[PDB]
This record gives sequence, structure tokens and C-alpha cells, in this order.
Amino acid sequence: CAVTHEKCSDDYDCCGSLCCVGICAKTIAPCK
Repeated sequence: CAVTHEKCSDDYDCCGSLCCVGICAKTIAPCK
């Protein structure tokens, strides 16, 4: 998975509970 601040292909491509918003970042809403 991609870590914080890395570009994301999709939400589940991001590590932790991060979501995809251009980059892997935690949004307000939990995508997972």
C-alpha cells in the first residue's frame, strides 16, 4: 500500500485508515 502523502490509485491502495484524495491522506469520512 501507499503511505501518507504518497499518491493513491484508490482508497484501499492506501495504508492504515488513510483514504485516497489525490494522495493517501485521512479524510473526514472513513472510506474503509
